[PDB]
Amino acid sequence: QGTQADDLVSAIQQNANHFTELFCRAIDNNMPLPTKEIDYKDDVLDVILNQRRLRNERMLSDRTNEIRSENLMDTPPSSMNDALREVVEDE
Amino acid sequence: AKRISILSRAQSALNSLPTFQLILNSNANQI
Repeated sequence: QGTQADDLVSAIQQNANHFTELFCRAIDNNMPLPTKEIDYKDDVLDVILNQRRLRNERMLSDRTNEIRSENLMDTPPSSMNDALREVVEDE
Repeated sequence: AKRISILSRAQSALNSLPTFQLILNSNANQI
């Protein structure tokens, strides 16, 4: 194509222990939603991980809702939501 | 103050924020 690409193969071959975690981060960033639903025939690890994901979503939503309920300066909607998600995911 | 020091400077366009000092005034009886 003509675009410039780093030698990912050589970098993986030299420092593979780091690139395992890098690939896991990249995969977790772009993970499709499951078409199947959780049933009683699923693994215990799968339902534990599903409950952990639902818990993470619920604490994120609860912290965002509490901070919005505070209204700590009573004031740009999109910049407000950006700073809001920034403070919520940090706390 | 951390909630104010994030939601303000990112909207009215690294920062380290120390522990705040409590200053408290009273109008009660003076010993």
